[PDB]
Amino acid sequence: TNCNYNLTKLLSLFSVNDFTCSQISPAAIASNCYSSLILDYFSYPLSMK
Amino acid sequence: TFLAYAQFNDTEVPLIEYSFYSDESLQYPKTVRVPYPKAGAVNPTVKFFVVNTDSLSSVTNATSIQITAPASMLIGDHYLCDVTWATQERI
Amino acid sequence: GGGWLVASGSTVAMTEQLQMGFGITVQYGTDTNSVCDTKIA
Repeated sequence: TNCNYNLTKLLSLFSVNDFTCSQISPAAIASNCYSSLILDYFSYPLSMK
Repeated sequence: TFLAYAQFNDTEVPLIEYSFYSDESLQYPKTVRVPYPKAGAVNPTVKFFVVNTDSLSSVTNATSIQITAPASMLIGDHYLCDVTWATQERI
Repeated sequence: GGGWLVASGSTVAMTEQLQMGFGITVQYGTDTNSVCDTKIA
């Protein structure tokens, strides 16, 4: 809700394989300022991309 | 193109056992064991799969897509009683 | 509701590395974009 974020902070830590957006681009998703931010995570196979 | 297959599970199905005597030279008879459900006993379960044989590969274990039974079957013991292909891509 | 609920579940063999999925949803506006103005400092 009220804080700020990096991608050094949690994305270079992984081997990113694919990165898709809607009504935004990944570049923007990294740049911009938001009222709210939601991060869902789970286990999931690349095989079911 | 596709190979559809069934998988049966006899894990909880009771064994029928009986003697096989064989040739006169077999000293101790063989006990044959067969999973066989008698009326009312626990039945085998069935699951159904389809694999695309054109996209097989040695780099990668094949992917079998499981096709799941209808809801009216899932609520209790059922069987898979018929498999018929309609077209190259309809089953 | 009066009937049954029914479900079925499928698996994929675990991979050596472990592969994950992350979904993001950002909300803009309406005058409070504080993830990067009503704070005292």
